[PDB]
Amino acid sequence: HLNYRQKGVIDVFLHAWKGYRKFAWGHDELKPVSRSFSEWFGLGLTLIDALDTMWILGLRKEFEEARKWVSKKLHFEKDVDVNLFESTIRILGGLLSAYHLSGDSLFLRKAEDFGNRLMPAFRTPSKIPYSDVNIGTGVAHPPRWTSDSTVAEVTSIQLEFRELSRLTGDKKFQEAVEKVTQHIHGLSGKKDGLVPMFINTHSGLFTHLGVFTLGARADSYYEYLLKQWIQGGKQETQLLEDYVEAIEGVRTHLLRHSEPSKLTFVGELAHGRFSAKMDHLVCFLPGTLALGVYHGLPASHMELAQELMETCYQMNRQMETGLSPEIVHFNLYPQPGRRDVEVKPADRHNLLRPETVESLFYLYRVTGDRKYQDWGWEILQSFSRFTRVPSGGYSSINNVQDPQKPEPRDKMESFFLGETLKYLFLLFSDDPNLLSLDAYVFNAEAHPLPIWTPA
Ligand SMILES: CO[C@H]1O[C@H](CO)[C@@H](O)[C@H](O)[C@@H]1S[C@H]1O[C@H](CO)[C@@H](O)[C@H](O)[C@@H]1O
Ligand SMILES: [Ca+2]
Repeated sequence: HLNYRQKGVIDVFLHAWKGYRKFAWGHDELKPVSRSFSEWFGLGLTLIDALDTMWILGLRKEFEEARKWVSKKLHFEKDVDVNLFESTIRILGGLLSAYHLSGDSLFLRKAEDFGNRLMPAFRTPSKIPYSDVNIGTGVAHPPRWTSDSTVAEVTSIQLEFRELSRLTGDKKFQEAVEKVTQHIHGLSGKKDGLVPMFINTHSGLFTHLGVFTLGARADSYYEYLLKQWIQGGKQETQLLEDYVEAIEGVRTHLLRHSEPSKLTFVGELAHGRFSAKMDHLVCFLPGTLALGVYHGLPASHMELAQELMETCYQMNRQMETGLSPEIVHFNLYPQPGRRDVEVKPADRHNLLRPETVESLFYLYRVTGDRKYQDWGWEILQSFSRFTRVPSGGYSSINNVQDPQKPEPRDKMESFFLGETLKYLFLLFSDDPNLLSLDAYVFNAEAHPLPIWTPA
């Protein structure tokens, strides 16, 4: 039976989806304020990202309609450059999850076609993949000013390629992504398990040495060490070792406490200088920590998970709209009249990102503490109050500090339906058998993939 809060999530989903159907059907993203759409893949991104969410929420007539579009309209031969990481976590991941939940081999067929078109990205001197690959022409290349790739981008594609190999029996996917993981396992230039942001595709070595963040460009490296370890049946001890090492590195080098509330937060390090800057992206970490504890990581990880969950909650509730901005700054020393969570004017956007509600889901699953459900409901009510578009859809906003003029940006990112509402639906569920942590691991875009239950 669905409960009150899950029904609320479904209502939000269906209001979002009626905008997508009316104004953006088959297109990458809804622009709900202007009742139009944008493309970058041209591959129905929001539709693919929401397949498994529709299935999970019981939206079966919508799922059927979307499946028909996948069957007749999804084609990968266009002359278009795609980012390998975004392609992998959203489209390859979303198709694999749709396959597993529905049992419909259409989704696997499409996944295999797509994965084969991404493989030219790995054709580099070091076998660290280029950032971009053209799925129609087979040409892959780095960005225009550099032969570096982003460390998170090359280390956050493994679940999907590993699973694709398992399902298809074609080893090329697994072999390509596992080479990357094994290579990075042996690289110099880490700080107590912390990785730099960039890696050169010619030399295979890290660049931008001495600069450490758990936010953009590095965050999901850590997430995918743990998740690959779980996926593989907990038999790949190097992944676990590198994860355990990295968490101690976080404790040693990046953790500080805010003023006035003494909240634990994760900052950035540049040539030994600490910076109290924290991307909302870093709020993945409490959930990943708690996930690890469920799977046997040390209790110290749970203490840190609970502290960071409170901080991420405050990053939301200390804003006038109750929604976290893209980037916050904390004060290490007392500042008269200031809250814990400071926000630069440029950073005040909210893009409907999932990381807080993602981590609330894990913290509730592992602890059973219903306050985490309450916190997620609070955030959802804030989404409804300040980002809802009457004709359909929800929009990113430019000013989380102005409840009267939040200033919509006219875009519904695919991860609102792929991630934010999925995690909220699961957070509110009365059923631990629903996508059990014993049976699935979620990829970087909330697409559940089966755990390889071991020998
Ligand atoms: C710019 O930040 C994004 O890209 C870098 C890699 O260039 C990642 O390190 C970072 O996690 C995010 S991707 C992240 O963003 C969305 C949620 O905010 C969503 O696509 C998904 O969760 C993805 O992991
Ligand atoms: Ca993510």
